[PDB]
Amino acid sequence: LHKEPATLIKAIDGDTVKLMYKGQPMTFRALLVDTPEFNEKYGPEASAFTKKMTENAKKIEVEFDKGQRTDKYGRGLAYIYADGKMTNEALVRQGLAKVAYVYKGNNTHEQLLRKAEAQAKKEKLNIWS
Ligand SMILES: Cc1cn([C@H]2C[C@H](OP(=O)(O)O)[C@@H](COP(=O)(O)O)O2)c(=O)[nH]c1=O
Ligand SMILES: [Ca+2]
Repeated sequence: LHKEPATLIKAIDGDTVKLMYKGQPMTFRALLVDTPEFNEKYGPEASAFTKKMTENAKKIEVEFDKGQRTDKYGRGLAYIYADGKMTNEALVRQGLAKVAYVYKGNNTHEQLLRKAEAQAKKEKLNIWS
């Protein structure tokens, strides 16, 4: 896989961000994770985490997987990186997202994220208490 440039337009919630990609605005949905909705427990803490990560980054990048690039809602599906650090992994590592929506052909970083979830769970973090 490989990283392509994008700029933050707006952080939306824990697992969705509006980015400008190849010069067009697009909502991106973070592969392989599930943050709570904003109205759910740790929903607000998830939104804040992603909003800070992406807004503070000097450099946002998107990395598509080997399968479907847009979901049925026209959202882009990608691994999202902020100054080289994967948002999707960081959310799981802090127990602000569960590993979820693992579809075949779009699951390159599954076990890296599962490894992060296991640590979060061992540490009894946020979602895991
Ligand atoms: C993460 C992800 C979600 N989706 C669709 C499946 C879920 O369908 P349904 O909307 O029919 O429940 C929905 C969950 O997104 P949210 O978790 O953002 O709602 O998004 C994909 O199709 N591919 C994916 O990789
Ligand atoms: Ca969600």
